[PDB]
Amino acid sequence: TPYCVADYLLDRLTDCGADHLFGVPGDYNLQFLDHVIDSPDICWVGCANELNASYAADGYARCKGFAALLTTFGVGELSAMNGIAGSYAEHVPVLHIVGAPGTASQQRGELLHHTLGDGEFRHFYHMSEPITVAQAILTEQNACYEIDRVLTTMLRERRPGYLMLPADVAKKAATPPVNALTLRHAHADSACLKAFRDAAENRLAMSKRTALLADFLVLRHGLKHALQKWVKDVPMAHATMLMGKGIFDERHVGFYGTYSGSASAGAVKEAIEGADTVLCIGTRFTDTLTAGFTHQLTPSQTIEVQPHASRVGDVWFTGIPMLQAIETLVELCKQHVHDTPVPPDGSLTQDNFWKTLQTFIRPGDIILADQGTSAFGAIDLRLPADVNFIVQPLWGSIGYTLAAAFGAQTACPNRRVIVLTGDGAAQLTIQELGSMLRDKQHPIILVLNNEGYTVLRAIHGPEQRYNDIALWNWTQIPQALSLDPQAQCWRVSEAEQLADVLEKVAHHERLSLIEVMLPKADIPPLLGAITKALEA
Amino acid sequence: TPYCVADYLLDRLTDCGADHLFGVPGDYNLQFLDHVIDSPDICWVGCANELNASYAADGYARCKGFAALLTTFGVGELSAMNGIAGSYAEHVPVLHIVGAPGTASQQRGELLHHTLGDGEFRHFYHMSEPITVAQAILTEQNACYEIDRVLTTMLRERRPGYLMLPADVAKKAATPPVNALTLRHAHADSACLKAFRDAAENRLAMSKRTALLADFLVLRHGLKHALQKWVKDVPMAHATMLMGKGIFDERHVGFYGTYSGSASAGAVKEAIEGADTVLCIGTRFTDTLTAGFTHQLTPSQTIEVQPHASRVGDVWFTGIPMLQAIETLVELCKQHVHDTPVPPDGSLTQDNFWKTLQTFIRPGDIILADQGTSAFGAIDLRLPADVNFIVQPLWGSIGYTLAAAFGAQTACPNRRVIVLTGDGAAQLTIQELGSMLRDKQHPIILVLNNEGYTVLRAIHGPEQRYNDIALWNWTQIPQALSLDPQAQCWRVSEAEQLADVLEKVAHHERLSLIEVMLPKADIPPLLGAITKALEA
Ligand SMILES: Cc1ncc(C[n+]2csc(CCOP(=O)(O)OP(=O)(O)O)c2C)c(N)n1
Ligand SMILES: Cc1ncc(C[n+]2csc(CCOP(=O)(O)OP(=O)(O)O)c2C)c(N)n1
Ligand SMILES: O=C(O)C(=O)Cc1c[nH]c2ccccc12
Ligand SMILES: O=C(O)C(=O)Cc1c[nH]c2ccccc12
Ligand SMILES: [Mg+2]
Ligand SMILES: [Mg+2]
Repeated sequence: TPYCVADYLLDRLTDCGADHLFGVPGDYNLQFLDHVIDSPDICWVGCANELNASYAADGYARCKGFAALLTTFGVGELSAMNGIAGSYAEHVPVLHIVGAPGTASQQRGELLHHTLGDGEFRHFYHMSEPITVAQAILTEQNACYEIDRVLTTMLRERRPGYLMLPADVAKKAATPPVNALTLRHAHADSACLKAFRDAAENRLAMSKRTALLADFLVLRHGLKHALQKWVKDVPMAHATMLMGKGIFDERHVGFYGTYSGSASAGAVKEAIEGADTVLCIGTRFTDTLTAGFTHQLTPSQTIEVQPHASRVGDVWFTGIPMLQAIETLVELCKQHVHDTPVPPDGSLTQDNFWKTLQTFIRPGDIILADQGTSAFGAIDLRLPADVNFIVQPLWGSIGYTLAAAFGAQTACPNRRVIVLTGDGAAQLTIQELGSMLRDKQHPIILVLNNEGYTVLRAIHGPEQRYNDIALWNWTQIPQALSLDPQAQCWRVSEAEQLADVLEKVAHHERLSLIEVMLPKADIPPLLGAITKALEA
Repeated sequence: TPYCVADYLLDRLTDCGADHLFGVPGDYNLQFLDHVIDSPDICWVGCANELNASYAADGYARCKGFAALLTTFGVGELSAMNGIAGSYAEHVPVLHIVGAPGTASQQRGELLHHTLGDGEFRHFYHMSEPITVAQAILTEQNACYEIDRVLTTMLRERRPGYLMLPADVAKKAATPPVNALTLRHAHADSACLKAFRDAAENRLAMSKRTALLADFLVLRHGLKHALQKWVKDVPMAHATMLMGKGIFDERHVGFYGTYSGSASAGAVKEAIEGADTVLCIGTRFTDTLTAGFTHQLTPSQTIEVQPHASRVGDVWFTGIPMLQAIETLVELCKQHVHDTPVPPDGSLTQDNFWKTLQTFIRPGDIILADQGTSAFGAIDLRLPADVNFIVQPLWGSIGYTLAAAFGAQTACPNRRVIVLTGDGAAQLTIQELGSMLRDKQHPIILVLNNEGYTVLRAIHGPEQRYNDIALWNWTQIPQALSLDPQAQCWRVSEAEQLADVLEKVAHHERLSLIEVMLPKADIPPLLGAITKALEA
């Protein structure tokens, strides 16, 4: 077992922050998996299918800052395509390792299984190009620096990368590196940074009331602490949108609720849109986040900070790291921001469900909500400190959270994980619940059983049968997907019953599945505003 | 409800032979679905996820000759990518309809859900190019002739196509066509056909013993009856490989078993490889079908017929439709081939399981077997007449069989469907069993419970943990995935119990799930040869 390319990749992978590798084995990657098994630093996590594995890697990376997925050539990697695309869309650094047939077999154009039967072995590599920031076909002549290049780009951009690893290349001799892979964040040219500072210094100097709006890019680039410390040292009205929920302790002074354009609470609209200067840090104004692009923020009103560039008014300042821009604005806020913000039921409904959940969440919780009434209602939760709130409203692939929850719980075995998934969404990835049980995880899984696609019903055709789903027996799924599930399941239709059940499962001694019975047409306030925006 | 592009596409869909549309709804395709519901010729079949829907469409198309899949932009289509790729690899005409945001939204580059957040709306269209024979983005200016062009190419090549249908385009006015879309077989240039005929006649005229080897391209191009009548009117030794199993009644004189290269039975090797002239009709010598490319057939020994070209010896004759080449060979064979063939246990093992299943299969069965010991053991079944045998050994995506069975049963509600899936494979697509139960299907599902991936164990690392799977409670899955399942499940560990249970379920009164307990290391004969070939 001499040190080889397979070991080098695992060594670099652990340097980047991944301690687990998710995926599904295949004959093209079994020999690589031996090194995964033998490594003391990386733990193999076999998944029930590749799509769920890619979702789990995404959720893992939202907890540890990095993740890796292993699939087999062809059938495996294409199954994971939707997961990698979601990671690219929402800036999640997931490494996709594809175990591939040996280079000799590829060069001969053999009619191998998991190919299109044409002797071409690069179709799927090229198909992955639009959803990765970097990719490589590893060869005996390039392996170690292509591994380092792809991973470094992933770290810089916080987006997926792709490595094709032929079985023969994986065994090629390598040398253990003396230096661990690190990025060492870059610095702007001092004249460019000064130009941004001077324009920002001027703009803040004439600001009467300043507000701060931060979102998911600060989460991806490890700037959560900086934004939290920013608002302590300089108290001002601040919010996030749905994607960036969890950046701020929502109990803190100056927070009035999540910003969702015209669907925001009145206090939030006045806090953010009513300020004459709004600092937008890592924001992307998507249709869902803005309730149909109904946000009212003008270029003159805003200073915007993006990963490699920042904007003051109509002028863009490129080549400025987002951390350096933030550090620059903090200084300036200290110098120019003065203000002090001066701040149960019977039958289950959306309204009393989220109110009941509000009393249940605690600091340290990991909360995942799927597209549907789950995410659109969870936006109204007031998150306490140290909450990781995982939602995917830009890509918006239902089924993500259940599988992502398995990844997040794997990343954080000592934290309480709350899974809010609709009944429709959970069907898409249900087999990963078996993975949860096999690994003895204890998440609190709340299935919003409104018997179908309620969000689709509210958009169009409420009585149309294509908005119906097969009706599952949710509380019996754990006993079907495990020979001995240590799980406790309830079906609840009353709020007091839900509150009592939430008390029982508070300390997550066992996996809990709560089937929440909700009306077919019952709607959270944000989605009602969203549906109203879609008319004309 | 004026006739529009949505109605035109559905009308063309029925012309091609599809009575159902599989998929998963999304906001970008809800208005199109209204026309599917309202259509008297197309039945909407909602699936549990897009990957399964694409597998079901594939299995449907293998029964009706054509199928259609509907997904939503981005999250839907990328989930189905592995299914469409398998359809391309194995030449299955599945039409992928992608409901997309309106053209106005696309041209402004809006930050819409199900995008990468860059305003680009053609990423996924291009990513689908390598796995389709034709694709189009439908516009107001091209819709109806682009629909007809894509479908015609799909019919010509028997391979998937792709249509992007913006919601606004779907509502554009159209006119019902007077004439149904038809292919109208092409004809070879008569001099080109004559040249092939002269070369084939010379070769066959000095053939002492002639044999016929046919495979899956005969199935896809609707030539199963022609091949059957061929060997009836002209008795000779004949076989198929694994992909094309089901072309011939295997009880008939001249059939000695499936051909698998050096893994073939001794009589099969002598019947096919022992002939001085072998007619290879629609054959692709993949690694699995030939047990590691160990087939012994020389160019001078063979005459080969492919969809658009045929070969005699070392000379290729291009531009000849495969139907015309076969008709030429049939005439020549009637003249020049001077031939006449003239011909329970205790504990469950692979050996007695397949012998027990042999006594159970009947004419008219649809049999599906997944990659693993299932497909590799089913190759030894002696199929009676009128059996549709569905296997995917070129693409080889596990999980395909369970979902494709749902599609095949949908296509043929009056036929008995037998599903042979491993425990590993069924985990990948288990939620489609819920679709089976919702639609009151009565397949016979045999789950080969060997507690892990034994095919991978045979290949490499028998005791390695990556070859293990989560252990499910298979007989309890139907009652978890349906509120009132019409099903009966059994668990069997002895050959007599299996035969007894197969006795009970004979007439598919209800959905049957038989959990077959088999040893971890037990291997069917074909897979033993394959692993031996791997040692190279
Ligand atoms: C992979 C994928 N397929 C399809 C969709 C389209 N879609 C978005 S929301 C939704 C329905 C949500 O259903 P459910 O999870 O039951 O939520 P709720 O009823 O609370 O709205 C669908 C089908 C999607 N987002 N992702
Ligand atoms: C989508 C996909 N992922 C992974 C593989 C790799 N693969 C091929 S066969 C196999 C194991 C088959 O397991 P099972 O279905 O239990 O069959 P067995 O050999 O145990 O009967 C695997 C993982 C594949 N073919 N397709
Ligand atoms: O992991 C993979 O590559 C597989 O799908 C396993 C497999 C399915 N069919 C085969 C034929 C020969 C070798 C491996 C496989
Ligand atoms: O079916 C679809 O298109 C969906 O993905 C549902 C959905 C999730 N988030 C949304 C935001 C606006 C409109 C639809 C959706
Ligand atoms: Mg629902
Ligand atoms: Mg198995």
